Amino acid sequence: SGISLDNSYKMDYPEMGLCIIINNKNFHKSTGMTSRSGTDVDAANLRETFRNLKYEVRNKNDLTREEIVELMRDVSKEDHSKRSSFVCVLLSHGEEGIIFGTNGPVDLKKITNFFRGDRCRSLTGKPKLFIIQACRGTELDCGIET
Amino acid sequence: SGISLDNSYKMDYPEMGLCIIINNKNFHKSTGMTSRSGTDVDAANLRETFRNLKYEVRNKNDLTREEIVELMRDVSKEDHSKRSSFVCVLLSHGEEGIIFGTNGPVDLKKITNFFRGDRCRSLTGKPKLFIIQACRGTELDCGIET
Amino acid sequence: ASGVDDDMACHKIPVEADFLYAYSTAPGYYSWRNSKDGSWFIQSLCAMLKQYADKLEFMHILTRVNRKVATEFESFSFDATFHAKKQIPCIVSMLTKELYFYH
Amino acid sequence: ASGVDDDMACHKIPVEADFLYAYSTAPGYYSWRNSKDGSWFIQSLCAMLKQYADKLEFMHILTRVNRKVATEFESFSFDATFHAKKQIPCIVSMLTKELYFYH
Repeated sequence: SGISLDNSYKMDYPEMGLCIIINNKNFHKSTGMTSRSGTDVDAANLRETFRNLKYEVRNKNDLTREEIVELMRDVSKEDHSKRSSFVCVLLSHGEEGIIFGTNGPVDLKKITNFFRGDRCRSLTGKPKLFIIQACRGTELDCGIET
Repeated sequence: SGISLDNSYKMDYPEMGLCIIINNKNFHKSTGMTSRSGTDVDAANLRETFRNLKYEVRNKNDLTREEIVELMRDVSKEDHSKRSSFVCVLLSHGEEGIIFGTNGPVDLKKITNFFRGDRCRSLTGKPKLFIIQACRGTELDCGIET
Repeated sequence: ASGVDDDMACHKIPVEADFLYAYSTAPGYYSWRNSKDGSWFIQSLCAMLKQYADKLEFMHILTRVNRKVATEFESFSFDATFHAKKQIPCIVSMLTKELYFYH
Repeated sequence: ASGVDDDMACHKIPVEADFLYAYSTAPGYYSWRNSKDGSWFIQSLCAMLKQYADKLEFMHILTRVNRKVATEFESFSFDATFHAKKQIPCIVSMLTKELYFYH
C-alpha cells in the first residue's frame, strides 16, 4: 500500500475500552475526612461524556483502599485485546502521589503498576489514561491580574 | 475584523525570546559527583537547534548552586516585553524535583518561581519552557518486548 | 553512525510508556471543587470533550481544559486563607502517539 | 446558571499557568546519557525540533520525542543491574494554548 506513518494510536478496535470511575464521596469517620459534596455531579457528567465517546463506563462509589486495589487488579487482568484504550477516573481526596480510599490512602503507583506494559499485555502499546481529581499538596495559587 | 479564536500563543513578537542553557559537566570533588561525559554534545546540539528557531541562546558551563539561582534571578528580572517566550534547558545530575549545581542541589521550584506569572510580569501569559535532562529517582525500566 | 544503546535486534518499549495522567491541579497544590456544580477540572474536562472530542487531538483538548480552568474559575471562601484562589490543571504525558477518540 | 467561583469581574490567571516542563524521564526513574553522543532525550529532542518545528504544534513534537526515545534506545552496561534498560520522557504541561515556533 501507500506510505504509512503510524503517528496516531489505533483507535478503531471493536471496543474503545473501559472507563472505570471511582467516586469517593463519603469517608469513614475513623479517618476524619469530610464528605465531598458535588462529586456525584462529576461522576454523572463523566459517565455521560465517556458514554458518548463509546466507552464501557463502570462506576464504583465509596471504595476502601483494599477495594480500590482489588478493582484495579481485577480490571487489569481482563482481556483487553479487542479494546483500543483504557481510562480510569479517580474522584477523591488526595495528596501528592496519593488517592484516598474511604479508609485510608492508596499510592497512585500501586494502581498504575497493574497496567504496566509488561503486566497487562493486552494493553501494551495502547493508551492508558488516568484522570485524577484530588489535591496534590497544600499550596494555594494567589493568581495574577491580567 | 473576522472571528478571532486565540487558540495558540502569540509567537510573532519582535524576539522569540531567550534560551538559557545550563551545562554542568564537571562537579566539585567535595560533592563526590562524577563528570557527565557527552553533555557538551547536548549543549552544542541545543545551541544550534534553538538558534535556527531564532532564540537568543545563552550558554553557561559548570555553575554552582549559587550561580544557578543568581543566573535565573537576573534573567527573570530582564524586560521580556518584546519576547514571545522563554526557554531554559538544564543539563546535570538530578533527583526528583532537584537539579545539581557543581557544589550542591537546587530545588527546581526555586528556579521556576522567578518566572511565576506574578513575579515576572513581562512573561505573564507567555509560554515558559523548562527542558530537563537529569535523573528523577533511582528506578530502572526493564522494558517489554513487542 | 553506531553505538551501544540503539537499534536493538529485539524491539522493546518502556513499561511506563503509553500512560497519560490528567491531573486537576499543579504539583503540590490544592484542587478545587464546587459543592454544588462539581470540581472545576471535571466540569471543564467534560465540557471540552463534549465540544471537541470529534475535532481535536487529546493533548489539544486537555490544553483547552487547562485554559478554561485557569481563566474562568476563582475560589470563594469565608476563610480569607482559601478565598480568591486559582488553579491550573497539569497534563502529564508519557504517550508515544497522538490520540484521537474518533477514526 | 450562576455560582460563587466563576465569571470574576477582575480577570486573573494562576501564577503557575503557562509553564511546560519537558522531562527526560518518568517520575522516579534514572535518565540515560551516552558518554559519546549525549543524552538520549536531548539527542531526540533536537532531532525532532529540527525536523518538525516548522510543521507541528509543540506537544506533538514532544510526543514524537517520547516515541523516539522509547523505541530506539536501550542501555548497555557491564553492570547487569544497569544493562538493557529503557526510558520514556515525560511531558508536563500547564500551558493554556497551543504553541507553534512559527507564525
